[PDB]
Amino acid sequence: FTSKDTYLRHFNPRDYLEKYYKSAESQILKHLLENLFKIFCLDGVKGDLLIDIGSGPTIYQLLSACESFKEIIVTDYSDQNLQELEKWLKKEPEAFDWSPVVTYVCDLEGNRVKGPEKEEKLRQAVKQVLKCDVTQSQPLGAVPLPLADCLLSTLCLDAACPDLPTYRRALRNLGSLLKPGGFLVIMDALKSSYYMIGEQKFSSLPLGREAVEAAVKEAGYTIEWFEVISQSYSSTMANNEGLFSLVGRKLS
Ligand SMILES: Nc1ncnc2c1ncn2[C@@H]1O[C@H](CSCC[C@H](N)C(=O)O)[C@@H](O)[C@H]1O
Ligand SMILES: C[n+]1cccc(C(N)=O)c1
Repeated sequence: FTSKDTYLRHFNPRDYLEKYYKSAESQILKHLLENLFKIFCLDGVKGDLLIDIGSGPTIYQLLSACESFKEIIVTDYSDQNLQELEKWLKKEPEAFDWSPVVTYVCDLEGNRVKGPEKEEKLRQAVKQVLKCDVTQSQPLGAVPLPLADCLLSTLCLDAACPDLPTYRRALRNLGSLLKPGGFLVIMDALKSSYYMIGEQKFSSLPLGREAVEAAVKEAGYTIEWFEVISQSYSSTMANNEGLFSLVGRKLS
């Protein structure tokens, strides 16, 4: 199973963005964006602080979220990935072009702003960029942070967790960052055992709906929403059966 080490040496953040975020990849990103819209815009989910866990080099998962949460902390294990994110934050020439994705979100949200203004609201929202390891009982390190109103994690936990016990423990580690009554939002692959960035292979925990749901409940959360798309990534990308999106509340 892919080690943390392999992420630092061999996960190329720009290639990942080229592979997935420029087909099945399109159809899945469309669906994830519509779920995020639903969760952050239509549903309750609101607050002062959202912490995004395993952000990678991506910002798509934060586009509707910056409308509901004053402040966003982005986090990942790989500093190389956070640096790729930071290129976008700082509006650098070589930064990835999220404009097609941003426009789609603006569309979903009733065209009340244009892309530029939406991007400026996300850049304004992101307050800290920090290191994170979900396998650590203190995932963000030795210094305390304020407790979050929401924890967001997209396509991270299956890749971070080599087995079911570690998966449960990661949910409890992350819970320590969340205030009681805080929301846990997870989107991840279903029954996937690997994914690809070009020729480089990464492991995935092949988890099913029942296993995900039982694990989230055991870790001390209620499930408010669980939704499945049974769309696999392209044949050279992953062997997932589909993707899930769950919303949970930490117990009070
Ligand atoms: N132990 C760990 N703790 C936190 N993040 C980890 C981790 N192991 C791997 N990761 C990170 O998990 C991410 C998976 S790629 C997911 C990126 C993004 N959230 C998206 O939705 O596309 C990578 O950025 C990788 O560095
Ligand atoms: C980061 N990522 C992207 C696509 C699929 C997977 C997976 N866990 O199968 C992970």
